[PDB]
Amino acid sequence: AFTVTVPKDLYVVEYGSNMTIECKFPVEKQLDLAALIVYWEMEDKNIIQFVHGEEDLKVQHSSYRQRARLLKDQLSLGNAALQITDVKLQDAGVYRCMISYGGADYKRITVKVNAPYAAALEHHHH
Amino acid sequence: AFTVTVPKDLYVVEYGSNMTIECKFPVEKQLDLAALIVYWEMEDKNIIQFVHGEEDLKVQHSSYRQRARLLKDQLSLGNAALQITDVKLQDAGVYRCMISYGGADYKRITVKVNAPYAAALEHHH
Ligand SMILES: Cc1c(COc2cc(OCc3cccc(C#N)c3)c(CN3C[C@H](O)C[C@H]3C(=O)O)cc2Cl)cccc1-c1ccc2c(c1)OCCO2
Repeated sequence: AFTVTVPKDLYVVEYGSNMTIECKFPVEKQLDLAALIVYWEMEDKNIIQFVHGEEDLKVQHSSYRQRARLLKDQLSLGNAALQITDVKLQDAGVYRCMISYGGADYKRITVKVNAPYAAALEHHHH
Repeated sequence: AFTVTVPKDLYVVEYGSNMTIECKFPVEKQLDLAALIVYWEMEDKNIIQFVHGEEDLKVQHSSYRQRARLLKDQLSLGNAALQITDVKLQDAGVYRCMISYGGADYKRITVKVNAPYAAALEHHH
């Protein structure tokens, strides 16, 4: 069966830092981009949509616009890697990677965000 | 772009009753069963896994054994219908139909379960 695997299902990230979260998928001889679909979301909010060679970048939910991207070079290695920069408290939660490549699967990754009082206070109130 | 559609977003069902929840996907002329994958889940629990034209029996979550099935006849018409019998309070929540058919998409369906006090009390513990 087509299986997606996750080397780390838990990530601890410091507020303001950047993170790369990964989902692995099997690629046999060489990757066929045209047959690949990669989708990332966090709590029903679209983050990455890569379809048959192209990403619909602008559909990324507003909270992530200009903040997250898929490392395209990694796909040829069978690694769907999502990089999010300038991590916020709001970024904490359960991420899902949905992959279709001659079969389909998805996995969950949990992200925890540590933050100092100043950031926490802002998040708390605003 | 491949799109899955749900005519009905919300289902309100009575405890002990039956429900059929539907997700629609486009089938051009004749269904190519080999390319189709239909997956149904609620809160990460596997309900249905239709791959290769066949349901995966041992993969369904225990809470749904004998109560849930995909109506195979409907697939050819581009309808993935999940039929659940003997609805429980535990069945209330957000369902997801994930479909791969020469493209991929998913949709969410919300189910609310009405129940009498006795059933509710048992659920409450
Ligand atoms: C993801 C996807 C599916 C997933 O369909 C399956 C999921 C499966 O599990 C999901 C699962 C099960 C249990 C735990 C987790 C976690 N945490 C995840 C299995 C059970 N699986 C059998 C294998 O052994 C793996 C195994 C498992 O890992 O448990 C089999 C199938 Cl067919 C089906 C159809 C479409 C898409 C998809 C892909 C990309 C998309 C998209 C939809 O729409 C939007 C655009 O992009």
